[PDB]
Amino acid sequence: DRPRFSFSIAAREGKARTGTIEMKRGVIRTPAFMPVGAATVKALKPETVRATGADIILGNTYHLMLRPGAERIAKLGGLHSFMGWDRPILTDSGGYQVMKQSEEGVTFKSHSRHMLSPERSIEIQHLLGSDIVMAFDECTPYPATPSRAASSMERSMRWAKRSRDAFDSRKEQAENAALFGIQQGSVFENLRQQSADALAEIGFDGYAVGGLAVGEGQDEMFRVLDFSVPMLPDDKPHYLMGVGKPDDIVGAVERGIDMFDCVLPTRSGRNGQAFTWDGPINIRNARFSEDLKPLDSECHCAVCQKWSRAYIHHLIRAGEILGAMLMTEHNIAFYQQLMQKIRDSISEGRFSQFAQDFRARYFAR
Amino acid sequence: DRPRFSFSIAAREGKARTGTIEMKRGVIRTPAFMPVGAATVKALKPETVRATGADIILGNTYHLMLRPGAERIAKLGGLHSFMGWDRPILTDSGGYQVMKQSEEGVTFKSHSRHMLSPERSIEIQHLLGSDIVMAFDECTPYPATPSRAASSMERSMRWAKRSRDAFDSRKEQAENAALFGIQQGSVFENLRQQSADALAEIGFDGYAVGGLAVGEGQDEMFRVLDFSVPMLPDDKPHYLMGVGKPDDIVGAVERGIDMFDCVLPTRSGRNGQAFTWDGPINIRNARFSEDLKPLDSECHCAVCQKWSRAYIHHLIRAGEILGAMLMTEHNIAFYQQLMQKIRDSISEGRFSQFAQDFRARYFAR
Ligand SMILES: Nc1nc2[nH]cnc2c(=O)[nH]1
Ligand SMILES: Nc1nc2[nH]cnc2c(=O)[nH]1
Ligand SMILES: [Zn+2]
Ligand SMILES: [Zn+2]
Repeated sequence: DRPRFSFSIAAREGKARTGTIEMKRGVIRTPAFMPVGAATVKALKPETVRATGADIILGNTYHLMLRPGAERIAKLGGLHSFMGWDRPILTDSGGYQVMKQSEEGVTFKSHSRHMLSPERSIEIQHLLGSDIVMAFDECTPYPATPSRAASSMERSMRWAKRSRDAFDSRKEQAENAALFGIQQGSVFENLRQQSADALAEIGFDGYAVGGLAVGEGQDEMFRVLDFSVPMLPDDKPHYLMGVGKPDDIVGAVERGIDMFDCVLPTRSGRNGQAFTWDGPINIRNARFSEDLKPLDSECHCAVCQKWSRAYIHHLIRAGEILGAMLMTEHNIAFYQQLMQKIRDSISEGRFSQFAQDFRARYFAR
Repeated sequence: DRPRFSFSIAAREGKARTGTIEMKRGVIRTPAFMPVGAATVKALKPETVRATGADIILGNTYHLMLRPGAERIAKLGGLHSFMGWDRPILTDSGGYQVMKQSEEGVTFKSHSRHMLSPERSIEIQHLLGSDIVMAFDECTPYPATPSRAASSMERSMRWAKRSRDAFDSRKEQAENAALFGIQQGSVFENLRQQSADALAEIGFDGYAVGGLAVGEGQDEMFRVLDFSVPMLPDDKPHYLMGVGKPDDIVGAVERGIDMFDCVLPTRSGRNGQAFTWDGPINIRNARFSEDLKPLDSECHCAVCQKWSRAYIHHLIRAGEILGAMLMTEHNIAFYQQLMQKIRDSISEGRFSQFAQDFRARYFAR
C-alpha cells in the first residue's frame, strides 16, 4: 500500500533542503543521519536506535556476505527480521570497503578468496532485503592523478550501469527497493561532471557523493561539494557517504546534502568521546570524576535524563559494557537531535543563523 | 513511612519457605536471587534488571572502595543515585573478596596498600547507602583443618560483634538499613553450631551461610546445608552467599535458604552460555547458526520474544556488545523465572514435585 520510493522537498534555504523519503518500511526525514550497523548498531538494541530518532540504518554488504553470509540471512528471513529492525535499511555495495581489480569486479581474501561484481553485489543486497541498494563502485585512492581518477571513475560508471541492469532484472527488488548511484571523480571538477552526467543518463532514485571520506580535510571536501552537488539531479536525494563530524554535516547540508552515514558516534562513544553542543569531551578525563551534570545539559536523550558524567566516567574507565551502551546511545541521540535542529531550521527559514550559532558554540568548547 | 526490615513467611513446604522482606526501598520476594553488580550489573541498565523481575541487587565493598571510592560515591549522593537503581542493594563486606590478617582486620594491596576492618567495612557500606549491610568476616580456605577452621570462625564471630556495634553506633544506618551476620565453620558441624550460636546471641536481621562457595561440590555443600540451616533462627532470612547454578539453588531452597547471589548468569552470559529449562547451551556452537528458535521457547523474557538463537550466535561469535547484552538479560530473566516458579510452587504446596520435574528436564538436556 505504501510507496516504494517518493522524495518530497518541503522547504529550502540556499542550497539546503528538508523533506521526506517515503518507503514501504517507513518515512525518512531529511536531512537524515544513518547509524552504521555486522547486523547490529554496536551496543544498542534496535528499539533504542529508534528511540534516538533514527529513521534508517546502514548495513554493509562486505561484512554480512562473510559473516553470517547472504544466503544464510535470506534463509533466516532477511536482515530486518534477523536483527529486529523493521524500518528502512540502506546497504553499502561492498566494493569500497573490500579495498585485485578487473573490469569484472574485485577479488579479495577474507581476514579465503572471494569475488564481488556489480551483479553479485546487487544479488547480495537483494538476499539481505535492503530497502536502499547502493551501486557497486570503486574506491579511488587519495591523492590520485587525474588520469587514474578518470579511469577509476569510468569503471565505476560502467559498474553503475551494470548495477542498474541487475537491479531492474529482479522484479521483486525493483518493485520494493530503491537504487542509488555513486558519483566519483576524486577532487576534479571535470571528472565529477562526467560522473554526474553518466549517472543521470542511467537514472537512479538517489545520488551519492562518493570518494570524499578519504582524509582530504574539511576545506577540500567542502570545495569539492561546492561544485559537485549542483551537478546531481535536484529532485532526488543527495547522500554524502562516510561523513562525518557534526560540523562536516552542517556544512554539507549548506551545500545540498540530504543523507549521511558515519561510524564516528558509535566508535567514538565506545572509546570515551561524547558529542556535546559545546564540542566533544573525553569522558575518561579526570575532570569528570565528580561531575554530576549529564553528558550534555541540553540533550533530551534517556542517558542525559538518568546518569551523570561521573558515573559514565567510572564505567568507561572500568571497561564496563554499560559505559559503551550509554555513550553510544547519547552520541547517536545527539546526532539525531542535530539533524532535527537542521530540519526544523531549514523548514523555518533560519538555517543560516542556526549554522552560525552552532559553530560559534561548538568550537568555543 | 515504610518498614526498615520486616520478614514474613507466607508458606512452607518441608524446610522450604516463601515470603517477603519489606524494606524502605522496596519489597524482596523470597526465595530471592540477587544479580551481582563495579556499580553495574554487567551489560544491563537498571530498568532492564528490574524488568527481569529482580527485587534487589548485590554490590561489593571491595571493588567500590577502590574505584570510585566510598567517600566519592557518598559525595555523589550514594550508590543508588550513582548507578540509577532505587530499590534495595545488599553490599558484601569486603574481607572475603580481598582474600595480611590480624585481629584488627585485613591489610591488602590493590591490583597501593589498604586496610579493612569491621568498623571500616560498616562505614564504607554506610557511605554507599546500602540497604542490607553484611558483617565483616573472614574467608576460610577449603579444605581446612578443624583447628584452622575453628580459629578462623572464632575471629569471624568476634568481627561479627564488632560489625553489630559499629552499625548500631551509626543511628541513620541503624534506622534505615539491616545487618546480616555470616555463619562460618567450614564443613564441620560442631563449628557451624558454635558459629550459629554466637550470631544468634549477638542478634542480626538475617543470617548468611558463608564459606560454601569454595569448590567443595554440590554433594558436600548440600550435606553441610542439611545440618547448618536448621541452626539459624527460623524467623529471619537465610542467605547462601555465592551460590549458584540453577540446581544448586533448587536444592538449597529445599534445605531452607531464602536468598542467593551469584555471578554465573552474568559472567556465563557474556561468555556464550545461556541457561534454559533443558539445561545450559553454548550459543557459539555451530548447531545454533540457523536455529530460529529463541534461547528458550518457554522463557518470557524480552530477548526470547524478539531474537533467535541464530542471531545471538552470530553476535557472540562476532564479539558484539549486543550479544553480551542479550545473553545477560536472558540469563538474569531465566534466574528470576526460576525463583518465581520456586515461590509459586512453595505457596501452592507443590514444590517437591516442581523440584523433581525441574531436575528431570534440566539434566535430560
Ligand atoms: N560504496 C562506497 N561507500 C563509501 N563510503 C564512503 N565512501 C564511499 C564510496 O566512495 N563508495
Ligand atoms: N563475606 C562473604 N562473602 C561471601 N561470598 C561467598 N562466600 C562468602 C563468605 O563466606 N563471606
Ligand atoms: Zn544525551
Ligand atoms: Zn529468555
